[PDB]
Amino acid sequence: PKIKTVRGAAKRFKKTGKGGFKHKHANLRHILTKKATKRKRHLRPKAMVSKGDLGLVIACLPYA
Amino acid sequence: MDINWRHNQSTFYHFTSDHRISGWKETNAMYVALNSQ
Amino acid sequence: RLNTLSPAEGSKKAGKRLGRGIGSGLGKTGGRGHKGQKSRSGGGVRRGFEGGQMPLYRRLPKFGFTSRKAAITAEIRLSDLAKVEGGVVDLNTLKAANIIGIQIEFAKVILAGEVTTPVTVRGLRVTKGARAAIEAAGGKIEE
Amino acid sequence: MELVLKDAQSALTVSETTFGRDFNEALVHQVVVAYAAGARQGTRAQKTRAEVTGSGKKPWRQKGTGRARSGSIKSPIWRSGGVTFAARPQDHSQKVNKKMYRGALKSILSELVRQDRLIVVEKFSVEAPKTKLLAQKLKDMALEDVLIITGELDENLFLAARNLHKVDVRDATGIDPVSLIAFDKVVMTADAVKQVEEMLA
Amino acid sequence: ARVKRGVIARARHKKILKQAKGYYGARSRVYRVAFQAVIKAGQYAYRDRRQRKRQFRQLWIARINAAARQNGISYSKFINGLKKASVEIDRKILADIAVFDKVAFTALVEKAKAALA
RNA sequence: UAGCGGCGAGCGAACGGGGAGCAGCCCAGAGCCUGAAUCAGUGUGUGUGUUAGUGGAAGCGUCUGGAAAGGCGCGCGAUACAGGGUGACAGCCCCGUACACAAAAAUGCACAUGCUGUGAGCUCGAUGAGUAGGGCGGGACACGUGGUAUCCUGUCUGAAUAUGGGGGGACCAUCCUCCAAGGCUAAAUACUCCUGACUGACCGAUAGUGAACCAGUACCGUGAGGGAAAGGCGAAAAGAACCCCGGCGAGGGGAGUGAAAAAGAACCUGAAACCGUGUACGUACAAGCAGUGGGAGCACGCUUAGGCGUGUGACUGCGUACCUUUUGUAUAAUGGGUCAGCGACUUAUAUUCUGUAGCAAGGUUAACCGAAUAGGGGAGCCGAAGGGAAACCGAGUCUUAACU
Repeated sequence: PKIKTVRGAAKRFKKTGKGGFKHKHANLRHILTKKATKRKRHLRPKAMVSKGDLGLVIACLPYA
Repeated sequence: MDINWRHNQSTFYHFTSDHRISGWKETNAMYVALNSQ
Repeated sequence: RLNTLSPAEGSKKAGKRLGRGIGSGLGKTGGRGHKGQKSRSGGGVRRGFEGGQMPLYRRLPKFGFTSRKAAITAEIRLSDLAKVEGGVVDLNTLKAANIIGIQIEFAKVILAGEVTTPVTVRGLRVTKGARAAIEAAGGKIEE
Repeated sequence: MELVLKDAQSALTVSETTFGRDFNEALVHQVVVAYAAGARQGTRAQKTRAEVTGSGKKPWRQKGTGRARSGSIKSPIWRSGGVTFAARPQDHSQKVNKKMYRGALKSILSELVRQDRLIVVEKFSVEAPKTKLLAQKLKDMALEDVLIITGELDENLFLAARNLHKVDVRDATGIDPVSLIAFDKVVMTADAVKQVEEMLA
Repeated sequence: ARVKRGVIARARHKKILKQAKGYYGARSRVYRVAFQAVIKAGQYAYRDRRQRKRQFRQLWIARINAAARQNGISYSKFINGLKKASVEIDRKILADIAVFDKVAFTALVEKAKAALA
């Protein structure tokens, strides 16, 4: 066989220039009027997947 | 003799009897289990 | 001399053989510890499985869409276009030089190093820095 | 570089990159092991527990016989039982890169020149298709174990070497690493030398 | 390439059973018991290459203590005496002189009492 | 990959590219015109193949040996040194192999040809209706009804018919492309009950078929069904005339054959467990993982007594098996009566890292063609450029009205 991508991980991480993975932050979909604008403004840019989790991500995304 | 010995070792391989150990051996294991409860 | 040929030094590494003896290092448990799901034949959990905690690829939101149009755009360096056989660059003349691909409809002439010959670029988008680099080394860009 | 002809006493001008480079023993070993691996017809199969001719009936009850628990008479622990990791017919071919194959031929040709195992004759043909004539001809040239290689495959030479054990006649196209290394002397026709340089660039 | 394993297994078993000649019963006949006997003999042999140094030393001390008390001084006072007399004869040799040469041992006791006083 | 997906687990295309192979036609329909290509069915002739076959090279002496093909010495064949047998290992002893030939008869294939059937070609016309589409239910499409195109239809309906209709992924318009509701069609392709030849870093009798042997047998089961074990004397039976013990036995001892009968049919080799006979030593006042360290004596061999070696081992210090599981086992926790044979980290394909080898801003081909492990084949893949959700920009880019 040929390795299948964990497909719902491809919709959530995207590869960068030096091999790290970017992802959208959690907590910014609903319940929102209770949150400060400082939280929400700091959750909008995309973020790098941390060191702990790259193992999991590279396992799920073997072609990206 | 060898054929009769293989089949007559094969006698109690698919048994059901619960009061007899291994299908055939008489015991008191009903009273032992029953008294343990 | 077929019994004097010999491989390099370091090329043929041995190969772990598990389950043979005490001296070998990997006997009884073969290097897989005591009981558990991981010491079992077939045993192991699936990918992105954190016990039952919601996995990383599933507690983070999904973003974006796929373009359809970025799969037919390309990106031409300046190291090529001395490779086009002609000194004239269109989408064909690049396809013919095995440099973009047949499905490609759009192309772009990024500064990525060292054009020398005078090249006439036709119908391709050219970046700013590479417009200066094509026009500086003779060259011509029309569209 | 020049190759001294045996009979004409000329010198054939060759490439130093083809007939005068170093012996890369690791490269040659990879191409030799790969050639020999390509020859393996890998035809075999043992029967797994699934293919052994039996039944899936469980031989005794799971509990109560004092026997160890067993489930199939085709277990690999049982006599008559089915190999655990039974083999299948497999392909043993290795990829050799083209530049590694050509590199290996350049190394072995350079060592056949360097060890005086390479003889260059101008012409090498036999009169009639007789093994007696080729036996006498190789006897006159002090050659017993030999790989004749000719740029144009003569029919009579091919029929004359077909019974001789140590002797093998090839065209310049179909040479392999294991025969240049296998045979004691290689006798190339000058035309074969030119074709070899065209092959190996 | 099926490898039968009869000949080499026979050689290993035989190696172990030759190392167990003289053992009682199965310990010299059956492989599965002679293997344990041979190993346990190995562990004891290790352990006892250390104990023979301890056992010989306590034997020698008992003989020097006997012969020295025969010459009117204890072992403790005799070794203190000879160390103060700066005699470095070890006690294998003092035990051996104390058996074979009674007069030399008497003279050693005189050095010990001479320095000890 | 795009997508589908309790957007989970998973499922997973097409476009387009490279190859293998390549072939188009007929009816719905009349007239002109006929046998015009076409195939099908048969006869005959030729060629080739199958079903029996034929010829097929070239050696002797001497030594060991039961026997020579082996050793040594000297010759010959080879388009033939593939293989098998022959009293040990044979190119030249035998069967064969290379090579060259062979069919009265029956046949397969391919041309040619006779007859029958069949219809070419031209002009004009027609150009598939309960159908396409729709509503409801379901299914197939990678696509789970979703914004879902498309196909199939169980049910209810229902057109236009070349100034027409289908598709182009909801849908409309413009544009492009194609002609459903009739049918036939070789090759590339898949498979091996069965036959022949050849091959194996496949097995060698607990393996390989369940089955090397009168094996799907014996045997088990009412039945469907399940399903064994079991090969090897010798080169040749020359397989033991005859005599003795013995029950006109069994078994044996001689004799004889044989190179060898502890090669005798219970037959090559002949292990281990297990059981004996004989010899040396120890052992009947001594407590326990049975050894180990020390160690007297005795018996055999030596040995220019050198005071060693082998066997035994009184007595003595120390010493509670192995496995497994465990915080922890002499544990009175698990497992094992013993021996012998078998018995468990493999294989394939992807991806990542390390070693190593080639080439290097390049590396490499896949299918396939194939003088065929060569060489072609660069379709493609990976890398040399990133940023952004994306358009887009590009050594920058995104954010933001703009960024210290």
